[PDB]
Amino acid sequence: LAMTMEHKDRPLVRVILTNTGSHPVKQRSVYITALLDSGADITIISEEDWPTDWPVMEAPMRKSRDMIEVGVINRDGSLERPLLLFPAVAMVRGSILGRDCLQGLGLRLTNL
Amino acid sequence: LAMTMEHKDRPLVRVILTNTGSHPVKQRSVYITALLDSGADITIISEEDWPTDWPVMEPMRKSRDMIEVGVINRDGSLERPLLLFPAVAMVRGSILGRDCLQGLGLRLTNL
Repeated sequence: LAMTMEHKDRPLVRVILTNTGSHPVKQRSVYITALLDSGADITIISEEDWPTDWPVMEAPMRKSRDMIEVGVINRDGSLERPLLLFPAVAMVRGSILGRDCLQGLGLRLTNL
Repeated sequence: LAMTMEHKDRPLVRVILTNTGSHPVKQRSVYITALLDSGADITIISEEDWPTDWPVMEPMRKSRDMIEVGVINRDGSLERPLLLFPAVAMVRGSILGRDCLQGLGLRLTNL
């Protein structure tokens, strides 16, 4: 993953979310768009992007009850190694990959 | 600038702000600390960091004077200054948005 910071365009990526829990659900995997956000401590899936039957627990933010597998997809369709998280769920303008995820991908902010 | 993304550390930098207007001010340049926020479209200075005689125009407000922004690295080296009209708001920490990020030529990368 390598994305140039641009004022006018948000650093958006496509992500594959996979519910890995035992609880039965309509769709095990979904595709979403999420912002690479260096200012967020943790990852948050918007209420709009979160599957209705995917259970949440009172962490305003709720937290995924189940462990989610997160697959970041590069602009050319190449895949980063997946991460296992328990994302937050909230009413935010869009899904956000926080520093828990940025760290897991081994990202750095640089001009070198 | 090179900063590893870590869950436990907020990517904070020291910044020098300089008011470039005509009118007198008590302090023309101040030191603050701010967060590098790729999720922020615009740079925002907390009201707590913003000098009181530095005018704003009409929740956020925009600086009336053009402000020079110089990021200072941990080791004290200076990055190239940028000219902007930052927003001022009731946040609890100043934020450097992508307006500054792009000016700095930054990239998010594992390569």
